[PDB]
Amino acid sequence: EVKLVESGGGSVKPGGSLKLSCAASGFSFSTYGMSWVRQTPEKRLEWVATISGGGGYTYYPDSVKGRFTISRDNARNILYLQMSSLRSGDTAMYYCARRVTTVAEYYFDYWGQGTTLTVSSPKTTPPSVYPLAPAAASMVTLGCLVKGYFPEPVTVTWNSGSLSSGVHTFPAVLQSDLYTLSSSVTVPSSTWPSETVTCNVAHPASSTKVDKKIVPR
Amino acid sequence: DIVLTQSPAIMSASPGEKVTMTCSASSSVSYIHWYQQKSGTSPKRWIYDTSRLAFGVPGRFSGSGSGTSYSLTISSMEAEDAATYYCQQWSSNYTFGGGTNLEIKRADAAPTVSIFPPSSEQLTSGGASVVCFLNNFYPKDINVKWKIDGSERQNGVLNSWTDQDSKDSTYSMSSTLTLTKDEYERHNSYTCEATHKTSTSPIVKSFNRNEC
Amino acid sequence: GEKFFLIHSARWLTTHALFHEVAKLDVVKLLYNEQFAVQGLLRYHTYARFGIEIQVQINPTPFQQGGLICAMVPGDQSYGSIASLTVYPHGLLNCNINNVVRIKVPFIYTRGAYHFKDPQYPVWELTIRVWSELNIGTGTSAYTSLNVLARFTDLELHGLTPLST
Amino acid sequence: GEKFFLIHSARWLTTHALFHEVAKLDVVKLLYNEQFAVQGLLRYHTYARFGIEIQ
Amino acid sequence: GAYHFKDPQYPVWELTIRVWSELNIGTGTSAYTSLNVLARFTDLELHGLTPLST
Amino acid sequence: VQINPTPFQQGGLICAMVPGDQSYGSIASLTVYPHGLLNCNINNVVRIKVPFIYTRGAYHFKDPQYPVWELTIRVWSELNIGTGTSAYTSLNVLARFTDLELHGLTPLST
Amino acid sequence: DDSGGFSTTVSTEQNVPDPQVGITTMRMDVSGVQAPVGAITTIEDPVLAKKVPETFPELKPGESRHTSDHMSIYKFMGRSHFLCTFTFNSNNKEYTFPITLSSTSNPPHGLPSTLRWFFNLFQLYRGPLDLTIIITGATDVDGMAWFTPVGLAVDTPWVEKESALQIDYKTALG
Amino acid sequence: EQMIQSVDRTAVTGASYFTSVDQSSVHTAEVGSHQIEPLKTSVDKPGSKKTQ
Amino acid sequence: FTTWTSIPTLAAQFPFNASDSVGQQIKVIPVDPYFFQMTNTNPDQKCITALASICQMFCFWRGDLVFDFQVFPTKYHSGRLLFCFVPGNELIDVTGITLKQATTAPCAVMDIAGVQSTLRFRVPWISDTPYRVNRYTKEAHQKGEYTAIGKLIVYCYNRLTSPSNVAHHVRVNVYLSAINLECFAPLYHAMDVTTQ
Amino acid sequence: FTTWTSIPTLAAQFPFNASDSVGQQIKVIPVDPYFFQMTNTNPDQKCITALASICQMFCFWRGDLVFDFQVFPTKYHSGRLLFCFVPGNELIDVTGITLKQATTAPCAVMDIAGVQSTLRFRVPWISDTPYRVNRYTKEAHQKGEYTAIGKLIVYCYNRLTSPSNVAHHVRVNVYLSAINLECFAPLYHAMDVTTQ
Amino acid sequence: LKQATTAPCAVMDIAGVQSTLRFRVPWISDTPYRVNRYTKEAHQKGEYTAIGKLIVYCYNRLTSPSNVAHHVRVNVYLSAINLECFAPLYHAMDVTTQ
Repeated sequence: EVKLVESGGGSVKPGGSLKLSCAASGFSFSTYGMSWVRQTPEKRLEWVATISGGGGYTYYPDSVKGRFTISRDNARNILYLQMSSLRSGDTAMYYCARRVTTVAEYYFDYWGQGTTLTVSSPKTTPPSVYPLAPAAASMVTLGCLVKGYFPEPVTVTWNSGSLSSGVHTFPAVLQSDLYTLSSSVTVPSSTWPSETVTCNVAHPASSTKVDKKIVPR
Repeated sequence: DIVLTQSPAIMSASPGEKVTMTCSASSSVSYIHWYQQKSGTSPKRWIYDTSRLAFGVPGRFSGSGSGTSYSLTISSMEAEDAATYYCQQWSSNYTFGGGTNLEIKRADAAPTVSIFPPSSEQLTSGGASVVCFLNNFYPKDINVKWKIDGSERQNGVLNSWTDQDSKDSTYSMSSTLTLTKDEYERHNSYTCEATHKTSTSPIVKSFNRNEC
Repeated sequence: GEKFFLIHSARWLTTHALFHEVAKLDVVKLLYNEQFAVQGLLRYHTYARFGIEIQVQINPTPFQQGGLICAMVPGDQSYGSIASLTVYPHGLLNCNINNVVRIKVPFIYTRGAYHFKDPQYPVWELTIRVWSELNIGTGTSAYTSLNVLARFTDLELHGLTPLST
Repeated sequence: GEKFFLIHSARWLTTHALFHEVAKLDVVKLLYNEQFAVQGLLRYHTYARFGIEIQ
Repeated sequence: GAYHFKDPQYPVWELTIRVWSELNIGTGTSAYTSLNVLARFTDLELHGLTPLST
Repeated sequence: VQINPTPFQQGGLICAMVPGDQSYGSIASLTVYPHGLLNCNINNVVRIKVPFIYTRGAYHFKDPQYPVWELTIRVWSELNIGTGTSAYTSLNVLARFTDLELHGLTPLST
Repeated sequence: DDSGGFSTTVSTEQNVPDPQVGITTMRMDVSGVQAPVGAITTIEDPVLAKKVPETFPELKPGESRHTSDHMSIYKFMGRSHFLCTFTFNSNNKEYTFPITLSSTSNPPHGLPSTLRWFFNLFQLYRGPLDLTIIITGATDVDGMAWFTPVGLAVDTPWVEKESALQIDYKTALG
Repeated sequence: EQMIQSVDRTAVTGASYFTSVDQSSVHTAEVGSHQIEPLKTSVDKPGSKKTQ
Repeated sequence: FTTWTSIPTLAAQFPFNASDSVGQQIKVIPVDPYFFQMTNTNPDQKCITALASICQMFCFWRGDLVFDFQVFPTKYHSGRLLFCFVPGNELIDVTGITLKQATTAPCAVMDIAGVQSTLRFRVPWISDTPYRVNRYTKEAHQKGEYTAIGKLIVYCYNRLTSPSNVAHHVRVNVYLSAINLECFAPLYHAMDVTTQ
Repeated sequence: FTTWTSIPTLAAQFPFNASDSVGQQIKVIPVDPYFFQMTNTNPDQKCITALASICQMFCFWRGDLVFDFQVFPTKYHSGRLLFCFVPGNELIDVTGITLKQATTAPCAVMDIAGVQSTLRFRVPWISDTPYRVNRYTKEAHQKGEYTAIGKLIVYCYNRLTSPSNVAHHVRVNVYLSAINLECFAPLYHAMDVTTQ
Repeated sequence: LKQATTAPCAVMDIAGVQSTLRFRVPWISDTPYRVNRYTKEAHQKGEYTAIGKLIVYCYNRLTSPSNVAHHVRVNVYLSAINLECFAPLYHAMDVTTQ
């Protein structure tokens, strides 16, 4: 089965450089041109590169033209996307995709999971973890507030996730160059506060893990 | 410098009805490919060439159009289709469509409100964040305001949207109002209400500062 | 120039109704194009005339069933009723027996010879219709491919000229 | 293909000295080119051989 | 065996032209003069149709 | 050599008559030897005929030097099946001598 | 084959015009007690299409009585057909109409009735035609009718008006 | 019209007292033939019913 | 005109169901050059045969007809249809004939499966009169004036058997065309679609 | 040696999937006597053709090749492959040719089903030069010195259709052998497996 | 200049004992004839008169000693052969200018 694995990447300050690698499997690699494609946070997509079957020819769109490098070793069935002189408009999700052929045109088939390039220069920041508690009816709504973390991946897990079914994860908005999300758990009155309700905040980038038990006031 | 448009940006449809979306071009284009992206998943093989199909797809989908005009067409809507649909051209400078959100339609549902005063430990941090949750509601579009001491303030408000739930087909909206400490202590009653096509009169939830 | 070229292809499904046109194609306008090396010959010539020969192919799995109809109509169907297409040169793709047809037409057109830069109107429109709808079993592939071929015959040319560029 | 083609031209002056090369030209590399309709023939063929005649 | 366009080994026919006896002019005469060149193939033979040129 | 693939099955087999052994002779080339190709599609049967080939005058049973004709059979294209079809199929083999000549009567076999 | 056609299988023809004559005649019995083999056949490869249809016993179908033969195109189209008609409200004005095979053109402006139905049967046409016209009503009225070839300077179709053309430029046209 | 060669579906073999009837069938593959290698291994009358 | 007249064209297309019953009457054909029931929707236009387009210009006609029937089965469907011709007028009521009492009249048998996808069939000319009128212009029903020399019926000769995994029913087209045709007495009549 | 050289042998075996896409490039063949990608595991040994074993002893060769392709379908699978030859060197990049732009070059069509399980195919000798070197000894890539007169590609001409109850994909073997071969300039080179 | 020469062409030398170049444009058309359009005023697609333009390039510069006229006029004669025509009419042809 086609398997595409993107590697490398993270937060990089403007002017820094990076190289990315896609691992391929399950198909003869040399026989298929390969490409990288960017995904902006807006769920908008853009086409950054392609390299042909052998070393062959390389194709660039205008915007990144000259700033990026694409390369191949078919011996390992692995790619290299070499970037340099990055700037902030480059932060996005990047994917590798095998380019194949139809009657008149080119078409993408399998896409890997992709890694995340972030061009910006604050420091790696842990989030502040605050409980959410009421000051009324048979069912209880609670929450945890994750505020002020720059590195974007975080994890909210309620009581080790047993309650996830009533847990609506709210996406993170950015302001003050630090990210703000929210996660709420809904519980009947019999469980809370009769039993322990604690969200697990996990911010792998700063490797910070904060447990805040939610008790009423 | 050759660009596509997709006429509906967002469209909701109920199970058992016909669906239409249209990628249009800034010039003439021979063929257009379509891609499908589901939450947290890389987009996938969907419809290539013009009306040809990918293997995995069910057979109730169609497409047509020519020249500058092209349209993707769904015979009978079913729940498993909710995604974004991107178009493409291979003409010259490779380019994608802005996406069209396909959404399931359901009977409406009025919001379940929860407002939480800030955490004490946040106050000892010298600031406050007033938080209001609208959970399990439909439709998604809604208008909310923050009432404080009878007045209304639009600053410092943050709003988060989830994707439609997989089961109840609702939304859950985040609203957070973050002051400084004193500006928090400058007031008494904190109030969030919301205008929803379902409930005529707003749904108001509030609390007193001098309380507790 | 005399050789074959893959031209156009489309898949054929069940949901097509009676006489739902699967294929409306043009012979000429598609050949002239960047994608071929036969392109070379024409692109330097103003006037050409020729005969046409067509291949059409499908591969119904014998458990499927249905039939298709290939008609070579100069000009257009216009208001000519569907029913009679068999009048034109034609063959009948039939899941049962023939998987292939071959049609051959010589030149028919109202002027001396065709002209590429400013075609009056397409010489040979190639129409294809759903003659008997595709009905399928359960689990069988509900689709099947269709392909088309062409080549010129007695191709004659006139009028070399750069102006194509 | 058999027809003539204008290929290259240059003006010739006085200031040229003895054996100052006015023209260093290539037959082939110039013919193959976008500017002709003879271009068509080659561009679809890998191998060719031929005689040449020059005016 | 025969020339190959996409990857020519080396140019078959170089066409050289030299100044054999320098141009000496009068006064007021045009001090320049044009030069032109023509070519055509003969017994042209071909092999090996292929799209890869594109 | 005989089999009976049901036409819904598919695959192919290869019958090679190799004197001595394959030894290190690469698999790929077996078709060099006399052979036929069992093919689920068309032929269900093959017939191979070899005359005598061996390094000595004639074979000797009580003390065979080494087996004259090894008969090898390989999986040429694997058997892929539908669902519910029998996933197996039989294979059988036959032989007969030709121009059989004998020498040297003797009880010592007993 | 100079034209290069390679093939194993026979190449043949289809739809040869005027295979038979309209009138019924002898240009014996037909078929029976011998074999009705052509009954079952496949309809694709024109060979088997070009077999003669045969089903039951038959008798040679006698003779037409009359010689006048209506299925030859000419003898048919000899009979004229309506074309177009119109009037005049005025003196010293001109009306023009095109003669156009356009099937898209829909009457009152275009070919009506039979002719419309007629010329869509076949792609190409050429040769002379016979125009007739017929007049009605007031007498001692004079007219001139000139014929203008395609594309030369001509005043609008389907219009009753006075022309700008030189009387010369008219009459010399015949 | 030169017809392409027809695969033989049905053919019959046999030997001694034995018989087969085969639908997979095809032609038989010989190599070489009966031989007499003139330097004789053992010059007795070859064995047979007469012999034994 | 012999050309248009001699080339088979589509006429009517009827379904045939596995659920169909033995001895049933599947479809009934008034036999004229003038019958076409087929139609299309978008674009708005209505089928008409080659043949139907010619005789609709003429007042009279006589000659053989050719019904070529073409079936599109699998190999693995099997069954037999039947063709039973019934001379008469066009308005005679045939609906009350059993399967038996039909076969008495001239008939033909056909097998669905095979390498034979087409049955040529030829209705010999049977009439009291040397011709037939084109009535359709004259509106009401005038006794004795007839167009179709008789109805044609397609019975279901066997049920339709087939394994479980393939399509359950088989459509069949009905081609149409003539030979030894003769006609005369031209006119202009737009023939509107015969429906039913 | 004509014997070993004239007898078809196995070369490479590629799968063909129902999920395959029209106009896709399934597999690519550098065309030489020297190509074998096949291999086995236990016992440890590596495929090599007849042919590949002979020319790997020689510095040069020229002549036709014979690709006999043999497919092992059911009767009830159906589809068409395609063979499109592309003269050139071995290193020319063909990966960017569509389905169309391929067919321009010489090609052959083939049908999966039938009573025909084998397609004989013969690549006429096409070269600038009267021969081709065996390069593989000399390691790095020296411009102009070529082995394979060009790549060969197998497209997927149609999708692969089939009822539900049978195997979903069809393997195909690629035989190999030559005729009118000529070679010279012997040497000893162990040819290690060409992989990809 | 190049892309012109591809089409049929002729060369000519100014000096000589040859003061005239006969030249003959073989009839090249899609159609057996050409209309006289000029009466019908506006531009109707497809209806054509001139089977094509003819162009005179300057193949070399014009060299000459100092004391003689600096530029050379050339007349263009015109006439036809194997002509055929029909369908008379009266049209005053006003001067084509440019």
